[PDB]
Amino acid sequence: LDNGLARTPTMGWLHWERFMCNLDCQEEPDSCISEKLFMEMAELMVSEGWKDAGYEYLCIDDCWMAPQRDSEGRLQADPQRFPHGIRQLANYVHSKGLKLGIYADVGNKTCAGFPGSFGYYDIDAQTFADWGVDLLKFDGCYCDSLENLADGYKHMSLALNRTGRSIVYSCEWPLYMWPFQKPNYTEIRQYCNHWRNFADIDDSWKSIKSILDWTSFNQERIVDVAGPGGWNDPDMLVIGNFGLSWNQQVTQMALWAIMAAPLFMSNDLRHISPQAKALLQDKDVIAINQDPLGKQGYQLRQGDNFEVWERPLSGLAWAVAMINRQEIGGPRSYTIAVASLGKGVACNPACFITQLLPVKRKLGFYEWTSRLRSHINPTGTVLLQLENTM
Amino acid sequence: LDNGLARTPTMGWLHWERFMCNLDCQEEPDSCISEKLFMEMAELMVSEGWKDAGYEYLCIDDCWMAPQRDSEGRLQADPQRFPHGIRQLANYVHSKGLKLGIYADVGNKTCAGFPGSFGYYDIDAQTFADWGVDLLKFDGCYCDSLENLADGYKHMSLALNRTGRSIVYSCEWPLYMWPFQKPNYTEIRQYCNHWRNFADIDDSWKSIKSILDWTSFNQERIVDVAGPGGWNDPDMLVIGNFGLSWNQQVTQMALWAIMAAPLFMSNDLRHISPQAKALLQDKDVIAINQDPLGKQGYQLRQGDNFEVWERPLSGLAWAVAMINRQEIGGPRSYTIAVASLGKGVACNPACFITQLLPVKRKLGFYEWTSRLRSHINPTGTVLLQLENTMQM
Ligand SMILES: *[C@@H]1O[C@H](CO)[C@@H](O[C@@H]2O[C@H](CO)[C@@H](O[C@@H]3O[C@H](CO)[C@@H](O)[C@H](O[C@H]4O[C@H](CO)[C@@H](O)[C@H](O)[C@@H]4O)[C@@H]3O)[C@H](O)[C@H]2NC(C)=O)[C@H](O)[C@H]1NC(C)=O
Ligand SMILES: *[C@@H]1O[C@H](CO)[C@@H](O[C@@H]2O[C@H](CO)[C@@H](O[C@@H]3O[C@H](CO)[C@@H](O)[C@H](O[C@H]4O[C@H](CO)[C@@H](O)[C@H](O)[C@@H]4O)[C@@H]3O)[C@H](O)[C@H]2NC(C)=O)[C@H](O)[C@H]1NC(C)=O
Ligand SMILES: *[C@@H]1O[C@H](CO)[C@@H](O[C@@H]2O[C@H](CO)[C@@H](O)[C@H](O)[C@H]2NC(C)=O)[C@H](O)[C@H]1NC(C)=O
Ligand SMILES: *[C@@H]1O[C@H](CO)[C@@H](O[C@@H]2O[C@H](CO)[C@@H](O)[C@H](O)[C@H]2NC(C)=O)[C@H](O)[C@H]1NC(C)=O
Ligand SMILES: *[C@@H]1O[C@H](CO)[C@@H](O)[C@H](O)[C@H]1NC(C)=O
Ligand SMILES: *[C@@H]1O[C@H](CO)[C@@H](O)[C@H](O)[C@H]1NC(C)=O
Ligand SMILES: CN1[C@H](CO)[C@H](O)[C@H](O)[C@H]1CN
Ligand SMILES: CN1[C@H](CO)[C@H](O)[C@H](O)[C@H]1CN
Repeated sequence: LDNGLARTPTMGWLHWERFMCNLDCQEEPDSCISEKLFMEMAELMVSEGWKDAGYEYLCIDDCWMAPQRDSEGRLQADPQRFPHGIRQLANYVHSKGLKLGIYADVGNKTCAGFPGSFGYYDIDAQTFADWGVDLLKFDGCYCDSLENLADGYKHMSLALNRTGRSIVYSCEWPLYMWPFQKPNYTEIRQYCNHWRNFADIDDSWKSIKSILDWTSFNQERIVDVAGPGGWNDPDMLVIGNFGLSWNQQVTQMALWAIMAAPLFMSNDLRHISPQAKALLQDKDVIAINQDPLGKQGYQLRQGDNFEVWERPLSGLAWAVAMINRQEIGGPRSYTIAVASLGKGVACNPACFITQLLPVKRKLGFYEWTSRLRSHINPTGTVLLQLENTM
Repeated sequence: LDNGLARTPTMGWLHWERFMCNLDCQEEPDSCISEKLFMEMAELMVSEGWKDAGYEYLCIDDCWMAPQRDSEGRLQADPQRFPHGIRQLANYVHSKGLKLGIYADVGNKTCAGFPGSFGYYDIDAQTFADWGVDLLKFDGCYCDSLENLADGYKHMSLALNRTGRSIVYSCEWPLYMWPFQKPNYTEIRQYCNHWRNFADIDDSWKSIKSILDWTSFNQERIVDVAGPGGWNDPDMLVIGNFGLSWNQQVTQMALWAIMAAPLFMSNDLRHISPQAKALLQDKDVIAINQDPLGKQGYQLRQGDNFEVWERPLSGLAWAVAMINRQEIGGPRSYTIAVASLGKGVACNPACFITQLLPVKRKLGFYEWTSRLRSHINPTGTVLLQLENTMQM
């Protein structure tokens, strides 16, 4: 989408995975979907270094709406859980130097059963712009036809454009199209800043593996379409929650950098381990994700329960990730000719290699003839950056 | 097995899950099955508090053997990887105050292809006793008949007895019966100190869930068989390795305490996080596992992606574990009448409740009519101890 936005993958926080559709503010006041939750997250995004690391979009997912529209047919936030309204919340978020994302659905209802935007695309776009919204996530539930799905996603893209406000447009169009028809990613990129391809992530290693496997399976279709203004979205970062071991968290962070993925944390910034925070705020890895060239990486090799992915970066540099998919035993040795990396140019005639994950360590100079050996933890990833000696 | 051993579930360390059958000492010297690995592991078991917490048996699994027996038809350790021999290794381990476990197979070969014990049961038992072995894990590969399987397990039990040396006898008999016929656990208990029931664990939450679900599904068949001298073995602890989140590690530790499981760590004690170490050395949870009453716990309830397990303990106390099996979202609330716990006895007329996991905190006095409310992390467990009292 040529709206000047998402020139690098969008970074921020999104409530869905960790907080879901909790409406019980009476019994769960600190975890229900409320304006207080988002205010606390914005406060911590400033005070705990998230904004400085690049996480900029504080995003509301489903279940913010009142059950019905206003008299003029406009969406309204729930009067009890969002008593001051979205425009005020956006004002607060902006006062923190942050941007505010909101959620709507292309069909007749949101996935959780709240008002859909079908028949109100222009009204809803102008409402979001008036509120000061900076990002829209657009879900695909309750849509009776593929033609209505495509038409709705394109119409909402155009309506957002016509408001004149810069609004990042995040689409679930491919995900809801895939079971029925192969998506045309040239068109999707024309209308969306990033797009969800695969099933919702949850707090499990199984979900990480599924997302990676589906991405590599479909890489010939989706890798080349991604770039500044339009990204593949493999769904939220779940680092800092409950289901991932440390090495599985490392794998998610490294591979979301390789994939030029949007980095939307879905966690509780009020209760997050120092290790999870240091990983999520890892300047070198974020710099890979945010590389201005914006070329998505890909799986180079798979075999012997290992995977090798790589990503071309600005200025003759490359990122390389090695995943150990064997879920038994100890760290396993993997060796690869450096001439096989970066299409044969990364280390011709030599490259300096720096390991970034799981720990940062300079490995030294590797000649074009060299072989790189590493030991990779089960379900973990070794992430390296290769700099051509010029 | 009425040999005076395993009056509580055996505790120690077993190499299989973490180190497997790595024979490449040239390229993977820190991971290969060698006498130096076991010597260093024994040193750390002493120096890092493992022995003090109760982990006493340093156990060799498969792939310690030479490819053939010696001229006298006796098993030998690999001359390159175990040049000083099992007897010296046992002397070293004993000098550290620890006990040494070894591995053999009921059939013609071990599962990795090394010499089996069929036809040599008495020779092999007396060999292990001469070496100073204190525990034998007995695998079931390469056995042509169920009759040979059962006869071999019983025969090796008797041969170990005949040596006169106290040797804990760990059997895989039930697991190897399952494809053909349901096991008779009365017989197995008569011959074994503990027995593996289910597939090998690996370094994954999937494996933990599978073991728990198979145990609860089959609990009416196996729970009452367990007791002092004979335990169900749901396989090694994998806390301290790579595949389990903190909450999943908590779940394994809590539930292995509930199940009166042998506690055989399979990890690398040279590279273990302080959090994993504190969990594995948790004195209160180990005390639950080692409860002298020796009655295995069970699943009390399951539903809405929650599980409630409980275990009766000595002196009218109970351990209660609540598992959140929903793998999305945040900590979920669970409420239960304390009268529903511990068969209605734990809190009659009252109980003092102490949360032990994921953090230790006294919760207070609960009357028989009261309700306990807790929040459980996704894939995590809350473990509580209930102490019966009349005080309030
Ligand atoms: C509604 O849709 C229209 C059409 O799709 C869209 O207009 C487009 O806006 C983008 C960004 O604002 C334009 O791209 C710019 O083109 C100008 C040409 O003068 C360039 O100078 C810009 O360069 C930027 O990036 C440079 C590096 O590449 C930097 O030097 C610097 O940061 C510049 O800002 C940039 O390429 C695009 O040309 C127009 N297209 C048309 C047809 O007008 C508009 O933004 C949309 N409006 C909303 C509210 O979404
Ligand atoms: C070879 O096998 C034989 C039997 O097949 C086995 O001897 C049996 O087991 C133990 C040996 O320690 C005996 O049990 C003891 O019996 C006396 C009887 O008065 C009791 O006082 C003992 O009680 C103490 O120890 C118990 C722990 O086991 C506690 O429960 C108790 O509170 C006391 O502390 C104990 O029960 C058993 O009687 C014999 N049975 C026979 C001989 O028929 C022998 O040990 C095996 N040898 C080897 C080397 O394994
Ligand atoms: C996928 O969609 C794109 C855009 O909707 C199609 O590309 C356009 O094709 C028309 C002709 O049908 C050309 O006039 C445009 O110039 C093309 N646009 C771009 C940006 O190239 C493309 O044909 C579609 N592909 C399939 C297989 O349907
Ligand atoms: C180990 O192998 C030997 C040789 O095959 C087995 O002995 C055979 O046993 C089968 C039935 O069990 C008989 O039909 C053969 O006549 C036996 N052959 C010999 C040479 O004795 C032995 O049973 C095997 N042991 C185990 C535990 O499977
Ligand atoms: C919404 O419902 C109406 C009436 O049932 C239907 O005509 C319309 O196509 C629906 N819209 C979508 C996007 O499914
Ligand atoms: C199991 O074995 C024991 C000991 O041999 C025997 O007493 C019992 O009857 C057996 N049970 C069944 C069901 O065969
Ligand atoms: C079901 N919806 C949820 C909101 O209800 C999340 O936004 C999820 O991303 C989407 C399905 N892909
Ligand atoms: C395959 N053997 C392995 C030794 O080779 C482990 O001892 C495992 O316990 C058993 C299978 N249940």
